[PDB]
This record gives sequence, structure tokens and C-alpha cells, in this order.
Amino acid sequence: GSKTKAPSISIPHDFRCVSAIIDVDIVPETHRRVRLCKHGSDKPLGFYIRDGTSVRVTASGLEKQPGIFISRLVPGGLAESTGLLAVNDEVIEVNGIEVAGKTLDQVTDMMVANSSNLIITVKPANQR
Repeated sequence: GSKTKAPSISIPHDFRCVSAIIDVDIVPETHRRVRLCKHGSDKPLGFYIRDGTSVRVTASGLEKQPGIFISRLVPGGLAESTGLLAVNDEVIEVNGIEVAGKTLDQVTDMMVANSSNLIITVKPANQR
């Protein structure tokens, strides 16, 4: 079941953007959220994604999941500039859509869809 904690962010026509870590007061340090904001026109997100298998730790032990990892960040890109996000980090949620079961096609498409107000939730890999 999908139980995401996604704030219903209503975006106004505001012309100043900063990628900020939202839900930081609620979400554990195990997850990192940056909100992507549009600047002028819809330029592509400053991160690329790849697929693989991520290790999810539970009380049951080490379990493997189909994971979507960041492949690389665009130099001078929002995530790269903030230093709040790294290339190794795997994405957990996008806007509230969990990337579990989603393809890169679907996830990229989903992210570009909510390009105006997009919550990117990754979990820090602490560099793999």
C-alpha cells in the first residue's frame, strides 16, 4: 500500500525559487527531500536516473528492492548547486508517487509532469 506523507502544496505565481528541504521536521534523516521549482520555462530536471537494486534494511534483515538511483547530476544544476543531493542517492518518492514499481519512463515522466512543484525524495546513500 502506498502511504506517502505528501503535503498538498498549492503553488502560487511566485518568481523566486530555492530548492529547500521540506518535511525535514517530520521525515527522518534517512530521507532527503528537495523541492524543485520552475524558472521561467520548463527545463529538464538537473538529475538523471538509472535503475538497479537497492538494499532496504528491515527488522527482518537485508532485503533487496528494484531501485531507481540517480545516475548523474547536471553541473550547475539545482541538486548539484545545493549540495543537498548526491549522484549516488536513490530516489524513494517523487511528489508523493513512490518509485516502487515505477519504470524510469514513468518516474521521469511523472517528475517532468509536476515540474512546477515537485518534491524529490531520496534517501542518502552516503556515497554508496
